[PDB]
Amino acid sequence: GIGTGFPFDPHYVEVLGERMHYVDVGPRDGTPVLFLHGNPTSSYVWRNIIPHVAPTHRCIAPDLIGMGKSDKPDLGYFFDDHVRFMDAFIEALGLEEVVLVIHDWGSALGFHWAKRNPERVKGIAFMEFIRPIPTWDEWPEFARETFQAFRTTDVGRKLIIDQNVFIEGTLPMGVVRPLTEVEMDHYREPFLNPVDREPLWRFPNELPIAGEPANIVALVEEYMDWLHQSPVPKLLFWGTPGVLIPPAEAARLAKSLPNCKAVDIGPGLNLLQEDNPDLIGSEIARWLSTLEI
Ligand SMILES: [Cl-]
Repeated sequence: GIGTGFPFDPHYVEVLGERMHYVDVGPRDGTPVLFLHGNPTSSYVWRNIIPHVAPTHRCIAPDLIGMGKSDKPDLGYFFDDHVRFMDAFIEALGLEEVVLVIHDWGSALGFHWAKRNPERVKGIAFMEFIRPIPTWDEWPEFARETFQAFRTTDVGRKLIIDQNVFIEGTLPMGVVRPLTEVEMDHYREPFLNPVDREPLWRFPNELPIAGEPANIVALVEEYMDWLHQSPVPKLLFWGTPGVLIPPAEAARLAKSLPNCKAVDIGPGLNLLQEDNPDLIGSEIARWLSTLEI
């Protein structure tokens, strides 16, 4: 079925004194497509979408600082930490104009960068992105208790850091189809050492849920407003029931956002890339052929 291997040559770039691993494939002459993963994934999540796009466009898929095959310094791994490291990563590869393909926390990165560099973003494909969740009722009920547990300095760290629940439990619960043992091992590899699991816990404590953290809420609201006011070509993927984006919200945004094409990928939760990579890749490639890049 959905291939579990990772047939990509490892690329490394030094960013603020640390090395960041990244996938780099495709032609070098045009505009490149930058793939940003989230929590608790790596560039491995893009492994079955990239081969659809590589024939025609450059694919760049970094592992976030502290995750995947990137270096893992002793940082707090707040959202701002990733913002600094991703700005410096984009400048280290001398990328001028890019097309964004962003998911989960990568979306919060991508969108934020796009707000600060409007002339440099030729297109944004996004899925299960970070939006402001006004109350806990807008969070899916089946996960509502668990993320509330995750957002505590005592119980949450025992779950995510000591017992590694975000990798062993939450991650498969974010995919409709079952993850194979090879896939689980690939996702487990960067966090075999518990001390390296700080990012797995800080991200859910950065989620803009119920107005906290206030700075993250403001930051996210700002680029959501910028998105509602930008003419950038937009491609939005959504699934049922979803996690961050329920179908109702996706439908709303499909009309409220300028130049927005929506694509229903079928059953999905949060890692839509794992439930229907074929459709996402084919749609991204066809969408890319319609841009002026
Ligand atoms: Cl999270």
